[PDB]
Amino acid sequence: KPLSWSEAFGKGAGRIQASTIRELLKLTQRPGILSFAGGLPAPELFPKEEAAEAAARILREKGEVALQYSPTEGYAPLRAFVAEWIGVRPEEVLITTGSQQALDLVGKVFLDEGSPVLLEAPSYMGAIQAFRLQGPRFLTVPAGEEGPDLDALEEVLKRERPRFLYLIPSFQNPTGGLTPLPARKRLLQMVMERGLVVVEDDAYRELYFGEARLPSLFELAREAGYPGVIYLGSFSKVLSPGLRVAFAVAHPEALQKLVQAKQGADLHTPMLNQMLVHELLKEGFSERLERVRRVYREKAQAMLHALDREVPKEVRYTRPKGGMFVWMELPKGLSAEGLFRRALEENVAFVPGGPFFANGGGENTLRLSYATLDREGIAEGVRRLGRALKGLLA
Amino acid sequence: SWSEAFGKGAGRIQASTIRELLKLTQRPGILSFAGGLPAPELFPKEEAAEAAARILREKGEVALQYSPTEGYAPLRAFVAEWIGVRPEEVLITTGSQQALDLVGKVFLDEGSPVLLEAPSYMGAIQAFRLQGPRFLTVPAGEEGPDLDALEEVLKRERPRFLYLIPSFQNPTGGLTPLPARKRLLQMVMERGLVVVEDDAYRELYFGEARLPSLFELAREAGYPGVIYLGSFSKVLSPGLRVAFAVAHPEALQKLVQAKQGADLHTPMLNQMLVHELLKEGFSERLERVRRVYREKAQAMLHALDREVPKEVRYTRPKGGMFVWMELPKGLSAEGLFRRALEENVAFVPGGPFFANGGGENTLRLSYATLDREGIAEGVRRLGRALKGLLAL
Ligand SMILES: *Cc1c(COP(=O)(O)O)cnc(C)c1O
Ligand SMILES: *Cc1c(COP(=O)(O)O)cnc(C)c1O
Repeated sequence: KPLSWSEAFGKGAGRIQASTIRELLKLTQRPGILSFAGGLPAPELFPKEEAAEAAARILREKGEVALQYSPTEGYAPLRAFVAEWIGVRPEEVLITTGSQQALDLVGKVFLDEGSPVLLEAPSYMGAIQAFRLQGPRFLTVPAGEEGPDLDALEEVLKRERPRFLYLIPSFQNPTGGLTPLPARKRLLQMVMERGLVVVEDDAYRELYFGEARLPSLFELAREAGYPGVIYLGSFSKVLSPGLRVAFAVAHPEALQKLVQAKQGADLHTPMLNQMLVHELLKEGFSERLERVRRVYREKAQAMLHALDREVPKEVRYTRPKGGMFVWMELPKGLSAEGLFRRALEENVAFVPGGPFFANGGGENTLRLSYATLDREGIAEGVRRLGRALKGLLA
Repeated sequence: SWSEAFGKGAGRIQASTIRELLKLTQRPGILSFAGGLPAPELFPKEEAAEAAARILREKGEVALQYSPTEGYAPLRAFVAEWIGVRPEEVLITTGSQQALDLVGKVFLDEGSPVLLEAPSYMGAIQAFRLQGPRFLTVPAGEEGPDLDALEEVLKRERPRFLYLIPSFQNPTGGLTPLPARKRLLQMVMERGLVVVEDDAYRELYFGEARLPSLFELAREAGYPGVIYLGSFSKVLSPGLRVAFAVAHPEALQKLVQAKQGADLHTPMLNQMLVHELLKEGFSERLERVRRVYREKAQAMLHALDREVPKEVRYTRPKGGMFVWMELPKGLSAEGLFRRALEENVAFVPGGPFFANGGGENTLRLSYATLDREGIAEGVRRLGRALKGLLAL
């Protein structure tokens, strides 16, 4: 008899529909529409010219390596560089095809159908999507400008032992929250206090607007002796998101598992991409970082000064200290889906908060990104938003 | 703490003969017949350095910026043109290795029955195993999968899908003749079954004509149950990790949705580079490889007919890049692996190629990396180690 795909599929097929966060992210990007949706890094920072140069030099001088199957752990020097950067040995670094893959790997080796997974609400759609594929039970705690609610977390931890906690300490997506050094130390003790695994996504490590970067769960934990933290770093927010080159740092025991999972995922991360990324960070990484901080800091200050003028104070909006997000909250009882369609009529866009909630929620919240627009688009965008934002209040 | 923290999937991934025993086949001076690496001589060094340098310069903003999962439109159209289908039916992945990971994730649940030959591509076993399926294997030979043993399985079991490599299967090199394909398709259409067709070796036939693909016989028949997998790893570069999946629209979406959770999208730099290199004289490039493997394969068999004892058999591949050897039952290929080192030569023991164990008296031989002398020299050392084993 005929083929009914809908039933030919397995269970996982239904745990990744992703059909509403696609139709809604599509309605935008039309004619003259300024958008604050999507997390596309600032394009002007892409190092074209020297990427072109490094790529040719690489393919021409070592083409029989960049084009040949390569080790799964990753390109040797790249690993050395990441180790020397983070502060660990090469054998503790696994190059991945973006943090998105590492997330997927993490889920494959840690989650089982029904398993307990702890993360924040809201959180990164990437982790949610990847994890959801393993049909776990999502345990959550709300997150605010001071990071995750550590108390709420204590009562959830005493009631159940989650396979691991997925945190985003530095400038969490989508709130843009920052977890203070104190909270981080408390959160570390709660973890060592129960031998729990912590997955630290530090994609925005270097996007701190302040005069310095607060240490990480990985650092704090490593300088204690505890190896239950898995550090996930990426180059998608400092170099290029398209190259798809990231890494995962962890204790050998777990590392081993990720490597074998990785292998079955795509054999290995493209070699060119790995060598390319290296040939750009071995030269002036410090000033490159320095150069990116200023760019986002600038767009941030601009995003805020415009929000303060056009946005009535009946609605709250975070004040980002790093990263590329502004988490907005409409008064209770009001919807973002409504604000969204009101906004499109004013030719502006954002992402309703809903999809950032593992178990659903944030019906009155929404995320705003300011990393892809101009100090004029930013401003022109906020004018329109707050305009529609004003048309919804009634 | 750690082991008491993982999950079922962590046990279905123990990478043994892949990232453990492959370090011994590396030392000082030992010719290796292990590992299926494509010939490096075919790699377009200068043409790629030019295309790449130009992509980063002229259109580097789309090359380095996040891209919609599916893939560089021009590459999908090119692939669509090549395979004989449309751009919307094509999905670009990070190597076929991924498509096998995306299929496992979409059709398999713990317990799910999957059918694939025994032996078959380790990559596929690995990709699937992670799901906890139940493997139904059918013996594979010079003519392909044992269709009788197969119909005898379709009469009891109903696999979520059948995984087959009709053209120069890894590791045997067997080639399924058109009639056998016609039969096989007749069997899955009669039962509305899914078939994942892996054509990594589509273009590597030493003859002068490629055989109709299961995707081709099917599309022509009207049946949409085939998911055609294709790669660029054996005809351009394996390290670029650029491949594709051609399937029915409704099955493609789920694969697309699965891919985003995997790596978001395939590096766009790589996709554009591949397209840049193939919009020009593809046919000639294909003939150059067809020649090199044909050329290396003839040298491989010759060295074998001149060195291997008669009490041991090996396949005579009509395409591909492998030669599958089988010692007389009872004799270990893993033991041989020890007398092979004494002789400074190596190969891949067959065990890992059997989804459900067994066949420990067989092993795979790859030659694509060696050249005329390595072939002859290695087959001479392998031929010697064999005499040792046949020396009781
Ligand atoms: C942008 C982002 C990443 C980067 O993902 P990649 O797959 O490495 O490109 C990872 N985590 C978070 C929270 C992000 O916002
Ligand atoms: C080489 C090969 C592939 C190609 O895998 P990639 O991920 O594209 O490098 C797929 N299937 C088989 C049987 C192969 O031998």
